[PDB]
Amino acid sequence: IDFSKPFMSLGISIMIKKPQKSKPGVFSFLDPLAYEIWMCIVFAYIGVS
Amino acid sequence: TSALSLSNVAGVFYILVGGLGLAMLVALIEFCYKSRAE
Ligand SMILES: CCCCCCCCCCCCCCCC(=O)O
Ligand SMILES: CCCCCCCCCCCCCCCC(=O)O
Ligand SMILES: CCCCCCCCCCCCCCCC(=O)O
Ligand SMILES: CCCCCCCCCCCCCCCC(=O)O
Ligand SMILES: *C(=O)CCCCCCCCCCCCCCC
Repeated sequence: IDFSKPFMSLGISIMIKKPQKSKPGVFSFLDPLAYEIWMCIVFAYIGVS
Repeated sequence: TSALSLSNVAGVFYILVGGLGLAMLVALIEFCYKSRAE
């Protein structure tokens, strides 16, 4: 058959799952340390006092 | 990068509790000495 001129140029692309904006949590300033450290600091604080 | 675990700062906790035990020992030794004196 004899095609006509392309009316839509395309190709092979890459599709991935759209990511999320990862809205920071309210209490995210605690993230640098683990929950165990934060809990142990309170225990250490009480003990020292 | 993960949040620091207790295993990263475990040694300073041991030093702190050791210091708290040493201070109690030191304090009670003075108390024990003074009590004997008088
Ligand atoms: C003066 C020593 C301690 C007082 C101030 C330190 C603040 C501690 C607050 C941490 C709350 C307990 C952990 C929250 C749980 C989590 O991080 O997911
Ligand atoms: C300045 C006052 C004294 C402070 C330090 C007191 C000693 C506390 C205990 C130190 C850690 C003991 C455990 C060692 C761990 C290991 O190497 O396996
Ligand atoms: C000086 C009076 C007594 C004080 C006792 C405080 C002891 C603090 C240290 C205990 C360490 C025990 C756990 C060791 C962990 C490890 O070796 O990895
Ligand atoms: C981890 C072990 C703890 C042990 C705690 C026991 C403390 C004994 C000291 C209390 C006061 C004793 C006063 C004795 C006075 C004296 O006869 O000189
Ligand atoms: C006078 O010298 C009498 C008292 C002597 C012994 C005192 C013992 C208590 C002080 C040490 C505390 C240790 C705390 C940690 C326990 C694991």
